[PDB]
Amino acid sequence: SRGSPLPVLSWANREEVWKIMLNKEKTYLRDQHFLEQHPLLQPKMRAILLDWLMEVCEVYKLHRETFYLAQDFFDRYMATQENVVKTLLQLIGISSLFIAAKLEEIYPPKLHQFAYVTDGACSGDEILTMELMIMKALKWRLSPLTIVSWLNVYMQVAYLNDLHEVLLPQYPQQIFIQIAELLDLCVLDVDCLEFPYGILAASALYHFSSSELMQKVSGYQWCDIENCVKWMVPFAMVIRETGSSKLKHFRGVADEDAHNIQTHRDSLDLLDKARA
Amino acid sequence: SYNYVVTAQKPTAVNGCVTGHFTSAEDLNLLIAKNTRLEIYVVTAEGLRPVKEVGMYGKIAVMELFRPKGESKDLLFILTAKYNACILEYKQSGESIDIITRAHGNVQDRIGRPSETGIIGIIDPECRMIGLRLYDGLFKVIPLDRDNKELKAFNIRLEELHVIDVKFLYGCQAPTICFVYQDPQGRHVKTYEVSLREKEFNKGPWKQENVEAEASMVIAVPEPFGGAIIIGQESITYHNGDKYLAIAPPIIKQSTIVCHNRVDPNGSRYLLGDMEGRLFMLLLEKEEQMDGTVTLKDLRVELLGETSIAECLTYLDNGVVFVGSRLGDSQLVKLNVDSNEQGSYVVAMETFTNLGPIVDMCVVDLERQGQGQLVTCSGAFKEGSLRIIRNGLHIRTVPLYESPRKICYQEVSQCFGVLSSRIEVQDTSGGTTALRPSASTQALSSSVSSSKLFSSSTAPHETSFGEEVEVHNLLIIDQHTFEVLHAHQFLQNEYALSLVSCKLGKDPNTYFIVGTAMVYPEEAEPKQGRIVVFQYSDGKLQTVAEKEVKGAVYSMVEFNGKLLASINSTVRLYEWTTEKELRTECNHYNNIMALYLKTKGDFILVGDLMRSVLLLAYKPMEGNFEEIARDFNPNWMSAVEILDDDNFLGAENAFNLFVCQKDSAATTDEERQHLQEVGLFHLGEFVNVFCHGSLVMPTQGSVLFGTVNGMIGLVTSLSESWYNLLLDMQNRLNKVIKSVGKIEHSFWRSFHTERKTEPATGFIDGDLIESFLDISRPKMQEVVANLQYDDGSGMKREATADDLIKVVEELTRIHWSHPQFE
Amino acid sequence: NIINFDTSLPTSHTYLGADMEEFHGRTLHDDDSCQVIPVLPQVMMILIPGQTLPLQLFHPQEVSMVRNLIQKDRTFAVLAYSNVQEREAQFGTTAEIYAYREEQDFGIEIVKVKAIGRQRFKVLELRTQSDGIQQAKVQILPECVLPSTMSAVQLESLNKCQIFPSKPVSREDQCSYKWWQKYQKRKFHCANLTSWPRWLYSLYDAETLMDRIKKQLREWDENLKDDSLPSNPIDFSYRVAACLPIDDVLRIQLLKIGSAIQRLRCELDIMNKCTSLCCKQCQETEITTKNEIFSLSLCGPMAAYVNPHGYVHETLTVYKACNLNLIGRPSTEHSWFPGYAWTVAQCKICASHIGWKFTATKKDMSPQKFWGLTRSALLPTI
Amino acid sequence: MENFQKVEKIGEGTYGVVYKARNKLTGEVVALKKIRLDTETEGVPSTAIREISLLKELNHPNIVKLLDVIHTENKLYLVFEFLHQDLKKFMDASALTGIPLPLIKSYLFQLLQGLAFCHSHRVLHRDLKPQNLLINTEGAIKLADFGLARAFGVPVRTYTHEVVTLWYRAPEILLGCKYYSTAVDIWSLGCIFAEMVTRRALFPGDSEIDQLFRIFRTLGTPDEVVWPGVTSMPDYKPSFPKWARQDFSKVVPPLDEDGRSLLSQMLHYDPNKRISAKAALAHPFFQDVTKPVPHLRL
Ligand SMILES: Cc1cc(S(=O)(=O)C2CC3(CCN(CC4CCN(c5ccc6c(c5F)n(C)c(=O)n6[C@@H]5CCC(=O)NC5=O)CC4)CC3)C2)ccc1Nc1ncc2ccc(=O)n(C3CCCC3)c2n1
Ligand SMILES: [Zn+2]
Repeated sequence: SRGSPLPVLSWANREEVWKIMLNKEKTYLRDQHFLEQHPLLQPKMRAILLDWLMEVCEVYKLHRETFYLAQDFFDRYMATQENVVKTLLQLIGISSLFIAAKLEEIYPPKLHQFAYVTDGACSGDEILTMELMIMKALKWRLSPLTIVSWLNVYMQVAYLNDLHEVLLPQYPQQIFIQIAELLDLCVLDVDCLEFPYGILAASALYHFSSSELMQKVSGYQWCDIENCVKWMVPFAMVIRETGSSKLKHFRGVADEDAHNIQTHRDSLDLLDKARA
Repeated sequence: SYNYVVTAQKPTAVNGCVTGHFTSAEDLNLLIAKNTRLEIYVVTAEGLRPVKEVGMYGKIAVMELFRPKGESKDLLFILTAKYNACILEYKQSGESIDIITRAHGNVQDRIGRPSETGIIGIIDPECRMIGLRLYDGLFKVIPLDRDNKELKAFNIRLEELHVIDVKFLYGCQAPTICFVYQDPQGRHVKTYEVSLREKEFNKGPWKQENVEAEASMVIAVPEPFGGAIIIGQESITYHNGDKYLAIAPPIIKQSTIVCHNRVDPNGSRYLLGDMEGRLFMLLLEKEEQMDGTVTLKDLRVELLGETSIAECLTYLDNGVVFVGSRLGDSQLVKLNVDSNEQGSYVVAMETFTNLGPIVDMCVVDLERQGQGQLVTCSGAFKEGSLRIIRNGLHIRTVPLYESPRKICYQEVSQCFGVLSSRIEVQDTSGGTTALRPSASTQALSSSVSSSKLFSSSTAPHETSFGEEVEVHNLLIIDQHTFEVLHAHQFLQNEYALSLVSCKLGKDPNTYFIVGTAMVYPEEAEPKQGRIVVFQYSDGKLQTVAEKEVKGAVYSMVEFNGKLLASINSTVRLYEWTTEKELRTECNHYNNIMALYLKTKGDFILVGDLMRSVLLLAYKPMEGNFEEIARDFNPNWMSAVEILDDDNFLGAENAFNLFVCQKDSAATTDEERQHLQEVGLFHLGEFVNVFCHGSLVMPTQGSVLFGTVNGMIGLVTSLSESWYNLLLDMQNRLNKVIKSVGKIEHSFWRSFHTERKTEPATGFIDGDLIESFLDISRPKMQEVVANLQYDDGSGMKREATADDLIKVVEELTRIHWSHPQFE
Repeated sequence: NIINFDTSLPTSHTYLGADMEEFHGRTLHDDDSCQVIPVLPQVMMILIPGQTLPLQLFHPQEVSMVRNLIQKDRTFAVLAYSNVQEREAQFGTTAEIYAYREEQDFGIEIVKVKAIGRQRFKVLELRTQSDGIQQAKVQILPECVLPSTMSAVQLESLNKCQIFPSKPVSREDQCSYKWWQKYQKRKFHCANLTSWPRWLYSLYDAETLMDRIKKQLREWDENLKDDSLPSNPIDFSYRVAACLPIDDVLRIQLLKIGSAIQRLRCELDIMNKCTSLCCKQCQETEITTKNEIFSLSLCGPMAAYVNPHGYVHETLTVYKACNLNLIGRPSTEHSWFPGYAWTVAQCKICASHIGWKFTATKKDMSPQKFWGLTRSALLPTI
Repeated sequence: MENFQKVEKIGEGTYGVVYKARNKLTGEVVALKKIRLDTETEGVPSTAIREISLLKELNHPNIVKLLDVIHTENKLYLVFEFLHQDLKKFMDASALTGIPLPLIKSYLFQLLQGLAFCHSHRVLHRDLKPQNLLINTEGAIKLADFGLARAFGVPVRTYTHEVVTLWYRAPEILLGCKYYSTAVDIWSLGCIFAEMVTRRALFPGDSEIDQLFRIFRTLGTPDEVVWPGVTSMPDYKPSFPKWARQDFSKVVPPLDEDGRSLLSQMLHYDPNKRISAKAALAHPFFQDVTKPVPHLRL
């Protein structure tokens, strides 16, 4: 069981923060069979849309949290709909990101920029409409614990020196980008939704770490993540064979924050090898 | 105010000229319109013979001759500026000549604003119609049918709102107009066809052609060439539909070609002139001679010589050219074939006097032989001069070759102080170089102002090579030999504006006081100027006192032994102290810019261009100026003048003159503060300078004015009885005298402005009253039939048509006598 | 500095509400025609033609009169009361409603209206209606358009080169000091026939005065292009007139200027003669000068706004003000400039309410602070 | 939206307009916040989405309850629960005799519970001003206007720089600190606690430098001994005047020793050692807490 990964806290007490995080993980239900309600759709174009959103984030230097918020919004909005065509999909995707933008980063890109990214397929009025019906369909429950937020938590609990200090970032910047690169590669395929987001981040952390660092950092045990690790094998592998990238630099962003920005290089090329 | 206005000199500036067979079917005639007088000459080998001169109730704006089919002579079309048109025919019955009005009408539109480019009138070559461009956006056609005796006309919509020029083309079955216009992306030339039976515009025989950005003259080339010639700043082009031929000679680059004429009926060569007053010949050589057609081959142009700045040109056959000028004397010159006396092919062989733009005159008299001499500053640029008018009419011209602005007379020194302006060009090496030797550069003695109080040293802005600068001088001209005895040049960028010659305070010396304004191209309003006091003693011109002021000294005048000057918008009274210095004594501040400023007794009358006229008084034992009255309505004002203590007379837009009264009633301290207008009149001339003095000796007072068109006029004041008598006579003469064009006198003299029009009141036309002696006895007997002359006591009713002769003849000898044309 | 405020909101008057009707109608009147027009009794504004006037009406007869004047015409007479504030109105302006809205909500009538001035009149009589309503019987003053100063004296042979090619792009080298120098030398060539120089006639030229005014209008909130400031000198003069911070007696005299030429000359007169805006009833403090004046709306530095209690304020926007203390704390309620919060400002000596200090409240807003000074407490000076 | 009937305008928060309306069904008074999306170019404003999202996850006795959200074309309505007043108007109405010390105790004790609830949920209110603390006749004070709130991450990253009203802005935020956290809200509560006792604003500055200088004058000029890293803060200059820790016995007279200690902890310069809401709830000052009923005419 998740005993108590997080240390003793000053601004609050550790037990309450932890059970609140776990109850937030419990409250936001996600279904890996949300595509069966739409017979026209297939996992491949979901992966394509997520990759396109990754590229959009990379163009505008949007944070990884924004992308994963959009991913959760999409995966929870499709599960409450029925029989949507692929033509609408792009709009929905951008709308999710658009909403996610207003939620996370300080200076959102304007609506006309988001419309221009769609290359005329989607207009600003259409984006506002779809964002509004998205906010209805999720019952305004727009604060989930994403896959990357869990990774931030795990990374901080990994590297702690003077106790406490869980709010000031202190961890290497290359392990984090490697683990996130594995996580977005695992995010394109649908069945990743089967496992909890915290378990996803923990297993992806293990695939670039040891079996004890994971347990000390995540509070989890081997049995609950055996399936996650066994399923992730291909991903970690294809990534290990390809070779991890480097922490690239961005204009107008401090050198201590570049690891918190989405970096899309190539995913679909690796997914087909993964699914083979 | 019961005034009386007459003309002591007819206008001399010619505004239009035309040649054609007017008098008879074979003799050649020259018709010249100046302002309101049309002069008809028969041109002969000896020169010009003045066969006739008529006067019209209107300003001739457009005039051409045209011979419709089935006519023996040429008919004349005249449109005056009040927008009434008339078709006239010359006839002679043994020994009497009169101008029949074949047709007449009014052409103006109820709603419409006059075009900026101005009235354009053209006549179908073969005479199927008359085209008029009067208002923007519409072109109005008068069909020249034999039944259109009322000149009914209809307007065709013009899509182009900015039409530069328009002409009627030659050799077209349906009438065609070729016009150059401007649209907000260029300047184009295009043609239209006029359809009368259906009254619209059809597509022309050419294509919309993009033309030079400064194209401003379209001329229609006759057969066998056809087409049109476009003349602009850079090049001369010829368009004939498909055929295009342009040349850009460097000889016409100096000045802008403004006037043109066709000297050959075939159209093989033309005559043209520019602003600077030089004459070119534009040669068109056929040299093609195809199987059955003749076309142009080249369009060369050549220099011919120099003439007076020309407003109109005409060719009078056998080498002779008449050059009509508005800035100088008109000329009648001869173009030799191979003269090349020094490079010029023109020689002047007759000059016609032209009083021109009288900008300022003075009346000089000491002995009373004719008790009058009118010295007027006339002309501009190369032909600026001063004209001395005497009655013995002798007009003596003293050329200055520079523009004269102000003139004033000093009796003790026997000299004239004349403000003059000279145009100079900026040299590459740095400095001003002159165009021609003027009176300022050829004076017996010369001086340059050495004032150092104007250090300035604030953005001198060294101009560019080729820039035009204006230097200002004061000239001391003798009054017997009229020789420039001294020229004093003012500082750089100094515009001299005012000039008075008067005594100041308790010293016995008389001075030349001039006011100046330092003008810079960036500063819209001057913020510094001088008041300079000169003395002309035994040959020299010494500066006695100089005074800084913070603005332009537009006008100033001697006032009870002091000076009072207008500095921008303040009126300042200076007292000439004992130690040869000018010290300020009084100040007043107005909401208007004191441009015009005239004093009488203790009253001062100030005004600006906007007709807002203010009237102040000087209170001796309080030490300032008190505002008595002021009437302010927006209109352009050209000159003002104070007739008496109550009546003030001025000149305003649309060539009008007005008199405003003061006081009367005086109900509640606001009636007396209101300067209520009393009299209006339509002079028809832009009066420029307005002074006192009598030029020859029931009318009390004599105030004479000089106008732009060269006219000199005299306004006096009558009484109640005589104003009523002559106003009754004026209406009785209007029913016996028939004008040229059937123009009503009341309509012609009605106060006019393009916002309002009212009948003339308080003014009596001296010309119409003096035309009483030119009427016949049986016609004279109808004017005076049921009158009541009245003199001793009884009305004696009849007046016998011999008593009014005495009255009018006595009124006649208050001015000069007009010489007979012939 | 830079201003990414989208200056259209102050002209939109969004603080007045959402569901506002937007009459597209227009109406005029014959010149020197005697008309009978209703009057609003509580507005003390001196309305200039072309100005937007927002009003909030509470009083029952006022609701009734606006309600019944909406259909038959849409004009009411804003009288320009003289220094004697009670009655004694000699001249005024006609205002036509272009936006009207009625909300019975909260159990109070309140009529929210936006009007704009069209004409000017002289009032020859002032009758009183049956229910505390003033009816002004008025005569419409004329808009006297004046022809060019060379339209009388002009050589008809030179009247063909009197159009000029075009505008020289927009504010380039050898394009402002050179084009106008050749425009003055070609439009006033016949000035040599008269007794005055060219530079005198330039002082009375509508185009030249409009350009000279625009030269200063650019210093206040640099202009995008000539989209604003209509080419017609009458409209341009009326628009510039609404921006001058001069007091009421000067505004009356400016509103009596009939010609556009004299109006532009007077506006250009009080544009550099004025040096400092000072406390009105206090008369000692130096509040601001010209240099800190800038426009936050298309209407110009000054515009008319309305507080929740119906009073109309002419608020001039300035960058910096002194001798003022703030009372209270910033509030964003009913703010005239959206995205800013106001704090009441009073002068240091006499504690007279002079204006407000607006501060930024949202994210990424360029002018972090400015001052809106009401015109009723400002006295321009030397 | 046809069931609610507006009764009166209350005011304007960070966005929208708040009215009072009674539900015609159950006959209860509520407040309605209205947003005009047609004017908002960027659709539903970021503040609206943030506050709505956070307010459905925070359910505490001392946080204003979000009852229901609706959308009627071109208008967004949020239904809140009705509170009879705010702290500011109550303080102004009691500027002569004043709020009893037990009442100030209860108000600060109840604000700390709501703040600890928000901080346990990783929520930064960042708008703790007397306008946003609403009180009723039953003696309960609640937090409102979550428009400027943000859910801070673990670890935190850089957020919006200039936040909170100027009079309640923490010194690290004024000094341009890279990372800020929960402590800012605590500071505001201190700035409000001292405001409940001295009855005027503790730091009434009309500019950033002013505010900072007033904070220094009241609490002394910080050094590396009391606040590690001031000399390295982006907006710190060596030219700051040296003032010396004005005694709290004069700054905040009418309160006793334990209150002075608690307020000094609430106004500590360094965020790291500034008192947390939970460890403030353990203070001896909250040993005899009660729930008195304010009498609030008007
Ligand atoms: C029941 C309850 C009562 C009070 S209360 O009474 O404390 C409060 C009422 C109050 C709000 C403020 N006005 C004071 C007036 C002062 C004058 N004025 C004003 C404005 C502009 C003026 C001006 C003015 F005069 N003039 C003279 C000008 O010229 N201009 C111009 C304008 C343009 C410009 O740019 N510049 C200018 O200068 C504004 C109104 C009323 C008094 C204080 C508090 C709360 C509640 N209940 C309650 N329940 C539930 C909730 C749930 C959620 C929620 O959010 N809220 C609240 C919403 C807001 C805060 C929280 C809730 N609230
Ligand atoms: Zn004061």
